[PDB]
Amino acid sequence: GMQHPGSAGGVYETTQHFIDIKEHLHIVKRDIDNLVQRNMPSNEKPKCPELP
Amino acid sequence: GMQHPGSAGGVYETTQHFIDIKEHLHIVKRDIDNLVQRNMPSNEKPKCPELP
Repeated sequence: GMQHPGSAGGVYETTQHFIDIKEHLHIVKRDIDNLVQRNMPSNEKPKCPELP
Repeated sequence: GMQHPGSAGGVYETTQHFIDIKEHLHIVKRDIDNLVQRNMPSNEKPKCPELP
């Protein structure tokens, strides 16, 4: 009964889901890093023009 | 063909895979915190220099 053929895939589909989530979390990680790098609080405080 | 299916290590595979998502999620979660704590309002204010 467990040896007869049937619908297959409960570990193989499972592992493919693990890779897809890891890829999606990597894309989210990269997009957060790009947004953070575009919001740099460097040593460039707002240069108000000096009065003549 | 039951006690020796050649897929016992899959039991060691999938659960390990779970930890991967957790780690990745944790990384992503940390990044989200590194965004959120950088977008929270603060008592520090962009004080423009006072006019003489």
